[PDB]
Amino acid sequence: KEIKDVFAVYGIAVDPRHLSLVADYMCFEGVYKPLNRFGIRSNSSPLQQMTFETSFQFLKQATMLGSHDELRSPSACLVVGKVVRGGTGLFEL
Amino acid sequence: SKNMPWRRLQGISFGMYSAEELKKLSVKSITNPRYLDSLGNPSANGLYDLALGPADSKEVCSTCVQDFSNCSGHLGHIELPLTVYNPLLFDKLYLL
Amino acid sequence: YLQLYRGFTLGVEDILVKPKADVKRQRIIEESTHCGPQAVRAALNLPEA
Amino acid sequence: VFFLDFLVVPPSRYRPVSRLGDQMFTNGQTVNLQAVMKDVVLIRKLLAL
Amino acid sequence: GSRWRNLPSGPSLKHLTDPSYGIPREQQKAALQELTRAHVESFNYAVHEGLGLAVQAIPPFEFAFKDERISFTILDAVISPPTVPKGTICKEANVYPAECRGRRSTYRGKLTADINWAVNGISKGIIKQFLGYVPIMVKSKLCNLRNLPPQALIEHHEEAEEMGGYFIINGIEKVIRMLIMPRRNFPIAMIRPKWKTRGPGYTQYGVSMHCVREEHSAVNMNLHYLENGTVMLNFIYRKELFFLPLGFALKALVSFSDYQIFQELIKGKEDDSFLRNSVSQMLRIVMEEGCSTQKQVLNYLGECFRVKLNVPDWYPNEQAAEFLFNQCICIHLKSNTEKFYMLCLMTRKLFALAKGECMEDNPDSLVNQEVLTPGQLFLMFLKEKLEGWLVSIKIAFDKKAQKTSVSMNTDNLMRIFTMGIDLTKPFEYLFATGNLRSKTGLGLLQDSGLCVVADKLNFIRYLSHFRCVHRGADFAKMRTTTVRRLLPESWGFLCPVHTPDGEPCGLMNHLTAVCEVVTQFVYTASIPALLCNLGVTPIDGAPHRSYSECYPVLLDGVMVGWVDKDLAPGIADSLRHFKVLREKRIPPWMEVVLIPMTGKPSLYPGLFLFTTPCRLVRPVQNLALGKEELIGTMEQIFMNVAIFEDEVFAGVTTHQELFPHSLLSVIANFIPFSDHNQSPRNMYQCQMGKQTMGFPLLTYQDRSDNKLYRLQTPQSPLVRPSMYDYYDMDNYPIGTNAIVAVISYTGYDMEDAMIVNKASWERGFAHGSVYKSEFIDLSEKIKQGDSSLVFGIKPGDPRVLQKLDDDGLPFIGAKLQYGDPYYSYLNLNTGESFVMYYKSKENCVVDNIKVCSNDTGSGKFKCVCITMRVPRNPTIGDKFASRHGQKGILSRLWPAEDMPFTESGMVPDILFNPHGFPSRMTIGMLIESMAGKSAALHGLCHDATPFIFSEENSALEYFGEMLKAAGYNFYGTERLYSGISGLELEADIFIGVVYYQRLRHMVSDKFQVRTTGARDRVTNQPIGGRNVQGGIRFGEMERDALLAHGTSFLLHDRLFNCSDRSVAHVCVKCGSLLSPLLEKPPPSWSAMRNRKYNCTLCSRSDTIDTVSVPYVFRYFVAELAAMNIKVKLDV
Amino acid sequence: QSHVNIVFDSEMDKLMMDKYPGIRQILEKKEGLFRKHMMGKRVDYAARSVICPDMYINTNEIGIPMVFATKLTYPQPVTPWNVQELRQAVINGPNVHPGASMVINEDGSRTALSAVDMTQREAVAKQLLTPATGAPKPQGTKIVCRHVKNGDILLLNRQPTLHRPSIQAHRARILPEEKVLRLHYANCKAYNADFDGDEMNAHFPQSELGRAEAYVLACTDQQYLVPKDGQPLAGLIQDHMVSGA
Amino acid sequence: HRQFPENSLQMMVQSGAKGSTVNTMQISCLLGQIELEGRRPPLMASGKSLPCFEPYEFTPRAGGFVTGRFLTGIKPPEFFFHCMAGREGLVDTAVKTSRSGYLQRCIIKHLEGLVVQYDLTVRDSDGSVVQFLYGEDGLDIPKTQFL
Amino acid sequence: MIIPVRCFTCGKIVGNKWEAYLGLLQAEYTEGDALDALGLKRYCCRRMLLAHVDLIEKLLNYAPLE
Amino acid sequence: IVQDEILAHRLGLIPIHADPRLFEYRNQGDEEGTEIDTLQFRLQVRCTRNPHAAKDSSDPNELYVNHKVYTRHMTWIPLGNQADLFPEGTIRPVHDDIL
Amino acid sequence: QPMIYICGECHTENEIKSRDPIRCRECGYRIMYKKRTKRLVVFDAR
Repeated sequence: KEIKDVFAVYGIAVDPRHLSLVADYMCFEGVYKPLNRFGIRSNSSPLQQMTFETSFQFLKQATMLGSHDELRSPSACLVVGKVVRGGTGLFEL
Repeated sequence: SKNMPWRRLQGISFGMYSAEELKKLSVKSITNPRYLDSLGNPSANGLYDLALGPADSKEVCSTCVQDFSNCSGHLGHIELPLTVYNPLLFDKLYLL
Repeated sequence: YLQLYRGFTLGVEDILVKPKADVKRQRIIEESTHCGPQAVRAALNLPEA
Repeated sequence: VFFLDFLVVPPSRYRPVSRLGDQMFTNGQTVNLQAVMKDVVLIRKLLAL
Repeated sequence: GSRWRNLPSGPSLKHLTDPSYGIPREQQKAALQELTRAHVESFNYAVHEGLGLAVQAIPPFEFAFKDERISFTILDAVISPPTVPKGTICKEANVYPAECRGRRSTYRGKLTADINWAVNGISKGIIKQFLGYVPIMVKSKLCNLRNLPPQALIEHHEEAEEMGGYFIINGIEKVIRMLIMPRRNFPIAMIRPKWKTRGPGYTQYGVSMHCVREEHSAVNMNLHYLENGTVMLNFIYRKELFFLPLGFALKALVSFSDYQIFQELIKGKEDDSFLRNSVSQMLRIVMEEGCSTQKQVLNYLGECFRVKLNVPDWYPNEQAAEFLFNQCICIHLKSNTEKFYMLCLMTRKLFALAKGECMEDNPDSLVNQEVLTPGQLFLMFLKEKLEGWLVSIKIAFDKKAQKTSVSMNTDNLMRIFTMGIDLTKPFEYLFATGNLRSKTGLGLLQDSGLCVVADKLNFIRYLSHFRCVHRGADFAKMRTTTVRRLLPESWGFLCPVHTPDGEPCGLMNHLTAVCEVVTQFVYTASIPALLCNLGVTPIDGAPHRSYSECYPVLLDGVMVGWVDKDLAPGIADSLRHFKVLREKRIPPWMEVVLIPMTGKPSLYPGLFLFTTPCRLVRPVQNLALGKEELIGTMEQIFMNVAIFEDEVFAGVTTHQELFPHSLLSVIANFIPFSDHNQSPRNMYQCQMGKQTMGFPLLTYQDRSDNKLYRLQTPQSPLVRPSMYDYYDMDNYPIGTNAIVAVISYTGYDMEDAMIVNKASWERGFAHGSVYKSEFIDLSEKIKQGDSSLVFGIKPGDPRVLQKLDDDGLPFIGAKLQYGDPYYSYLNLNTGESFVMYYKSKENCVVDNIKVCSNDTGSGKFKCVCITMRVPRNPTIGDKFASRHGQKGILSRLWPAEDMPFTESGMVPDILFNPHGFPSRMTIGMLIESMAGKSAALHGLCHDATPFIFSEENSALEYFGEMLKAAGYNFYGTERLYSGISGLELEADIFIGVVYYQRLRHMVSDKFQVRTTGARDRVTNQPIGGRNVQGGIRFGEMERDALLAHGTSFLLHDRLFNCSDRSVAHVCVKCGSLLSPLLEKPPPSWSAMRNRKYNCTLCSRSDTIDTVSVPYVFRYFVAELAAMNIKVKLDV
Repeated sequence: QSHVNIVFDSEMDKLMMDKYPGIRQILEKKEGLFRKHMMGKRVDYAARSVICPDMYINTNEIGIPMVFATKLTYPQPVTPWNVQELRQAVINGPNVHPGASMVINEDGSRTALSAVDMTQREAVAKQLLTPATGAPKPQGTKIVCRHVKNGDILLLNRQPTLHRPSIQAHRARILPEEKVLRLHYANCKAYNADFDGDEMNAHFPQSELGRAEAYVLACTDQQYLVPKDGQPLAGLIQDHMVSGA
Repeated sequence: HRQFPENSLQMMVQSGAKGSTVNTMQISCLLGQIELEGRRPPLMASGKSLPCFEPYEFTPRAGGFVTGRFLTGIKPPEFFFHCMAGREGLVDTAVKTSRSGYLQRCIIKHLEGLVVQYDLTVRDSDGSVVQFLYGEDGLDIPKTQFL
Repeated sequence: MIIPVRCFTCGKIVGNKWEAYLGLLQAEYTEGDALDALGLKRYCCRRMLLAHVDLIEKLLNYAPLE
Repeated sequence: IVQDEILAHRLGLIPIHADPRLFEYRNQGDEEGTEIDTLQFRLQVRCTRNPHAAKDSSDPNELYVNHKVYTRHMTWIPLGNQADLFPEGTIRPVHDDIL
Repeated sequence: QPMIYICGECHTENEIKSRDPIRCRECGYRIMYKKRTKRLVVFDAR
């Protein structure tokens, strides 16, 4: 309701599918998280975060955690040099 | 085109490096800060030493007979008589 | 179709108003004398004297 | 590992000095390791002192 | 007013064809010349009399050692017109500016000083010191062109109509811009929250005042207002803000036992019972500390402050206090008792404010804002800079007892006077940059971008550039609209359609056309007697009705008495008379503003006079006396000004504006039919016209300026506004005429694209050419020997046999594509020249070579001033522009066999899409195109000044009556035939004659392209630059789009395969891209396998894999290994 | 510590003129390298130019000037079926369109055919259809880096990058007398276009993959509408609406 | 003088070819009571509108009620108010442009990796299952304007 | 600068009427009559003289005369 | 004063008064060409002062000689057998009045 | 034959030959031009 009306006092209004998407990601662990940094922190790939604000912080995250990235996120399989799951690239011959 | 990349990539693994690995894997230790000499020989026991990789093409690496136009270099280390903080994990170091 | 039989122009006559409308428009504009008095008296609520 | 008791020196073809026309413009990081080496020799001298 | 008594009534062309065109007249034009009265008038008054009263305030200074009271001071200092250092035999030891431009040098002056060497009291010496140089505003009373007629000008080859006002630093012409600062010597109220937090118990309220002296340095006051009940003073000296209660000031000022102070600071609000209590409270809380009498409080203040003020530890504790007192408080008055009464009136206003009887005067209007001239800035910078020279000579003398040499007492003056403290550098700096490296903000709040280079690309550029107030560069990042919205009062003193839209929008205004800053000071001698020999009662006399009702009468910083209820308007009217008749020492520059008492919160009551310089003012006519009159910014708010004659009502109104055209500036007065157009178009054009490219100037041999765009065949325009002549602009006409037919004949024309007949582009439509004049000196690089430029003896590769003259330079008239030598120098004792080929890809001809000389004497020449010429013709993609912002572009060329042809066989040469004018409100183009036709038909030139054609007899109707009685269709249309069918077209077409300015490249519209070639060395990436065929850049937003589309193959193809593809090799054991290298096996007796890669890390093993790795990845791992981090690639 | 920092970080070191950027800057520059390079580089085989509002090109096609249509190429091994086209391309080359400024010799060596003369161009033309003259390349011939043709398609983008129609693909066609780029007017809403001086980037794929994904995945034909709400994006232009009426 | 279908302005304002229907009212009939940001154009200290009218008149002219048009000329005074309005308008435009641009750049730091897998349940990069059916299901409004 | 040879719009020869123009000037015609008597009918050739302004009789004064 | 590029282009518009039917299209290139594909004119007007001028300095015509370079200062030159080909008074620009 | 130059303010030839000052050996003023050698040069007129 709130996102709708804040766009609606101007006249714009996005289709009620984007809204009911962005809800069931910014709040799916019960609690209500933000996404400027907090929610997006939950990203499997710390390299998309490296692309977000400051490479060093999320490199530090990757080094202290030591996860083997499953190589599905766009950041990872794009930087490694393969073809990625994005758009064209879920499949091959 | 007709030619394609060959090597296969599954997944990367992150990890921490100890000092003993780079200490035993060293091939040469720099002792002279001079980098280049006016004659053409870069330096003896310097940062541009020949064992670290060829340079001044007519020269040759100390450990490898491989030449300049074929080179990518090698790695050693320098002994630090003092112990300084790592500026990457220094924030978590201060927190701890 | 334009460059062969019919052409398009921002003529100056498409914009000029008929002279019968200027006998009516100049009639009303003269009526703006007593526009304030009533609005201000209704603003203050003092009789319109 | 939280400290730095090791400083790996980079390769040569990865390092090499750039050139502009006929002048040999310095690389910078070469000067950084040169300064670090000067400093560690100074530290050796002061330890001997 | 008499200056505008001769405006033309409708332009004419009688003057393009007379026997007298060409022979220089004797009296150069009047108006155009006075268009820069202010600049040179101020600088004039600066050096001949300004540092008169501005050297008689530097304090006697030198105190070094041995109980000595040497106090050496300046008796006089002057500057002399710029002559030459003694040449071998210079025929005339004078330098004219045209010389200074060629040789890329400055136009200087000579500085002299008279120091009296008072040996502990006047004993010995008056030594003259050659301080240094200073630049000179051309055509002031200090440049050799002072008072010359036109022929004596052209013989000196300086352009005939000079106006001057600029400086010349190495060829550039810098101009000081007029800034804005608050009113001179006025108690302006103010409110602000930010004040709240400086200390304890500060309210928001307060008053302010800007005080400036004759020796023009400034000081800034402030009196806050405490809630407790007391009033403070918050000023700053030498960059540190200071604190002082009111009691100390009102005791230390005048002995004058206090009950005076109370009974006077209480004027007639006797009823109050908190005011007087706060008063008594101040008077007590100043009494019980350490002081009873005047000298006592002085003692105390000095003892407190002489630690910070840094006076000599010689002086007593009261002398320093007194020194401080009259250096930072109410400077402009030069007395004490008036300093007292000023403080009094300030606080009375502050109280009657805080209690809420008056209305908070806006500190942001034009009623309280005036202007700084370049003379002020110059003089005050100089006077500050003298002090530094004195103190520097002090350390120069202290180096004597420092080096323990002979610390001499006299007869060492000459030697101790050469320290190296000259004034050249600090002045060249202020202009070279615009920066204000200094120690005092001089009232200003900023220090950079003070003088910015006036261009010469046109004449409209100049003619504006000299008429442009701006409000300080600091007010740009602000978002509040209140600093842009035209307050309804600025009518007549600023231009409403001339702001330079863009980043510095709204602020960088330009003045009107009928305002003149005031720069003639008067002798303020006998005016107070004149006031008092009428109703005005003396200042502290017995005023016959002296209580709550009576008006103060300030006088530009001087209390003079009080006036009562009956008189104030009578006095103001009498002074009206005695200004307009100009009778008795009453300058016309004077303002007489009386603010009546509203009984309601409103402006502070009063009656104020001024004579000070630096104020805006514009003439009007009076309906009481025929003569014309001058009106100051402050006193418009209480006048009735009738614009048209039809309005004038008997008994209520008083003035009559001279001509309606006043409101606008001059540039915005060169637009035709400009009240019909819509406003944002007016503004767009006033910005555009300055950008164009017309006839810049006559003498193309004087100036070695870098870029001179010229238009071969300009033409006077047919439809003209009156003020095009009154400034005789025709000597510099700007654009060339053209025929427009407005039809959608091709589709091509929309979103401002337009088609131009290709024939009438061959016949000569506005062909162009640009002169770029590079400059070279071989003294730039310091080398051995007598290197000067010449073709060496050595046989040059004989392509340089013909392409070169022998002296090393090209012949006049040759052409250069590139790979062709600019020049060749033979360095002495070397034998080999080191040539320089033509770098820039463009090609050009060589106009004339100018070789300058050593600054004064002989000097082995390097001094090359080659000046190329390039042709530029309007290609597809360049710009055009009408005179109403309707900016177009060059779409495509279209052979003349195709275009329509009218009934009478003529052939449009520029086609114009009609879709514009709904949603342009461009009616100027319509009315003035019909005008162009009517003119070229009948034979005469038609006027185009705004505000002439009423709604009664409109423009269109009268102006088509012409075509009617001429023979064409009333609505300015006419039939037309196609050019591919041959068939008539049903719907008629509208044709006219529309003036057309070319434009310059707003940006260099050149292109960029690359497929393969030389890339970067360390990164192996395609470089940019456009001059070695650069490539494309993919920033943050493009890469985000690439993340966003959902494609990996595109990245793998462009970033991976194309940008930095490099076949790399890694070892399978250790997984390090660093180590492995390619092997060179010897085919000798030592048998070894074929070429297979090996490494040093794993020297015992030999196994390698091939991986495609970018070279930027290699530089990345390079810097990682340099910064002590190693990569591990899983293999 | 300051020495190892000035190696690592110029900011964590004492202030000094002309700082040498370490890994904290070459990985956290004012934008940060990964934000700078690792998803977008400085590439070749592309261009940039200013654009003009013109009609005679398609709402699905942009007309390129001769410079980019002449310099830019595309590789192809000369098969018995593509003979005439790549032959005439290796004939004309980089001076006249359609051409082939360079052909990739069978070993893979790039043969820059720009400054060579006419006889060598005929020589390489009759060398094009040379079969495998060696053992390691029987599946290959000289792949001709020959020029773009009318069957081709290009890609464009705008700073900053807004949406999905921010990169729309348009067919290729040559036009000699052009210094400025051209586009459909009503398609202005596909790029938030201004046409008053902003720039435009041109791109060509080296392989059929990028070409075809521009032909169909990026076209205006089957991306005709706005999928945000399902209404058209490339309608017809106003100047061609008064005609209609 | 020409009604539809004649008038070539009424064929680009009543036919989706350009502008609106008040840009052709401005021209022939009026201009409108001006408004500088909600508030009618400001006053000055003594109470004058612009230095031409007595303080506190009652003609609506002291407001913004321009009467002339763009085919007969606006009188001198009303020329000023008009410029005031133009300036205010262009300022607000530019500033809000840069603001909404920075908002775009903030929001660009966002969710990236949400690939709808072949199970037709909108998943994410890391084997996570954020939902089951897009929005409602499938329909990204490609033609849902048409279903 | 100096008078151009052939008219812009159509192509007539106009690079000669200038001298006779000043001539019929001294005989005091109102320019409409002068451009008539000089035989110019379509206006796109008349605005080539009714509005030309000469810049060599005002630019030669800086001659490096001898 | 007139820069030379602009003089060169200002020439082109000048009309030759000769027969177009008695020539051939210039064979491709060959700046020389033949007789058949060319005329060849010449211009030379070195200017000086007025030998014996009065005090007046009113008009340059009394003060000068060769200061308004017209076209009658152009003169035809023959190439090869042009003489045998054409008579006098033909080869000439069309007005002898074009400044 | 040899190099020629002209003084600016008085227009009297100066012919810089040797290694020497750059002043007009009569005309005190000092800034120089060059002079035109009769040459041949091709110039199209399209």
